[PDB]
Amino acid sequence: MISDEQLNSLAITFGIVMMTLIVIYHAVDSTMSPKN
Repeated sequence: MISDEQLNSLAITFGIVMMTLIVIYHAVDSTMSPKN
């Protein structure tokens, strides 16, 4: 993250991959949340 760029197409790409590691980091670091 340097200048004006369209590279905010990472904050989707990366960010479904960060949303799976955060919600995973909540099962490891914090208390276990199961869905099913």
